[PDB]
Amino acid sequence: TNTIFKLEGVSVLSPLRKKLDLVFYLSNVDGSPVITLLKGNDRELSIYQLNKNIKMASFLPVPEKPNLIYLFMTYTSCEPVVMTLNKENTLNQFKNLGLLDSNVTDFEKCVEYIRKQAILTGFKISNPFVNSFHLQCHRGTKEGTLYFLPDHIIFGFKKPILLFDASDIESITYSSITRLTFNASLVTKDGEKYEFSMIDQTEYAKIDDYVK
Repeated sequence: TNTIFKLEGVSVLSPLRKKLDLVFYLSNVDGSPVITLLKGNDRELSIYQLNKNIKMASFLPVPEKPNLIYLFMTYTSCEPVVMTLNKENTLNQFKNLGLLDSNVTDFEKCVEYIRKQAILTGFKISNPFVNSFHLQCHRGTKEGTLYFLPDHIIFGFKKPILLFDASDIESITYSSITRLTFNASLVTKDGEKYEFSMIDQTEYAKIDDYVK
């Protein structure tokens, strides 16, 4: 058929918080890649011409929840997307759609499949954690996750979600050194300042090396 694959009951956090069905198909008009989140039979979100409107996309680990994984993507025109995939469910479905062998146990297989289908349609989804790392910190009062990717830093996923180009970092300065943690402040080349607090001190080495 027209659809390449379909995951049901993916949990979306952004740009809305709601359990939906993800469909990845090619337009019947010009055979272009398309991603749509629908609630049953209603289009809650669509991103057309994915091979053109996708700024970046990748799978990101969910902290302390190995059976879950994030799909994060930023786009241009709609009609950042963040949704958790259940690894087990996604495995059972991909098998039940003949997309993977019934013997396959590893979830990396599901990821590998999706990565390929993405490329065949003309865009790329990353898998940085297959050097990348992530940690917990606070922004003001709200806890969150810093993901250090090869070319990007992400802060997710309470609104607002922050996405830095590693190339766009001017400075980092450390303060508030307690017996367990420290604070760090990213200054972009544009002069914007962002401060992250309550960073475990074991993370200093990886962070400072990343920025240097």
